Amino acid sequence: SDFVRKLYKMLEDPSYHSVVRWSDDGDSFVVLENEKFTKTILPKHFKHSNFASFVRQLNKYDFHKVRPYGRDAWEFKHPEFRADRKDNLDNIRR
Amino acid sequence: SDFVRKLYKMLEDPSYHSVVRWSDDGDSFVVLENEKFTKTILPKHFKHSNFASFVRQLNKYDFHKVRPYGRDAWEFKHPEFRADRKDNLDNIRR
DNA sequence: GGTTCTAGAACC
DNA sequence: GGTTCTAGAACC
Repeated sequence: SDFVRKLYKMLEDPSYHSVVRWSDDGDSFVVLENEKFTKTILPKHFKHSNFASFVRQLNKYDFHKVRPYGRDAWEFKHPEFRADRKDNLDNIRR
Repeated sequence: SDFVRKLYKMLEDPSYHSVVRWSDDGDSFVVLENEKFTKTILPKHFKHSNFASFVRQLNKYDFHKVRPYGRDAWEFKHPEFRADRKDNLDNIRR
């Protein structure tokens, strides 16, 4: 899955650690500081700089938001998207 | 309509001119610089600091986005929401 | 009603 | 398929 690969690789990079990273556990990820993520990182990895479209893709492939870390921190979770479970990436789709 | 009133009054204020204002015509409005609008102005007038919820309300009361001004500029339009047509505000609902 | 999360539909 | 606009549903 193209999206999941790009998502994982985005999280594989410590350059972004401050604004996008894995949750301490490693079973969810956090996006925080929408200024720099939306305007700088989204367009690096994707074809837009629009957070709502990033969110849509996450719901499209069966991520859910978690109901923190920073102030404007968004946390999403898929049961099969984890820091160590790197093989399960084509095992996530819709 | 509570939303429309608050929307109009938000646009009635030149403090915000740089980040939220009427379109030159006066028949649509522009929101631009999501940093300052979302984090500073949304919470002044509404019960959140979440742009997507602002967008939802606009679609709920029959505003549409226009397909510019700045870079991350969002423009919305209702036929009956205009700078001079201030009386038509309860004539907008859903 | 307003806010939040998720999804439909349509265009690219 | 991905992106964009709009809307459904549910909780507050």
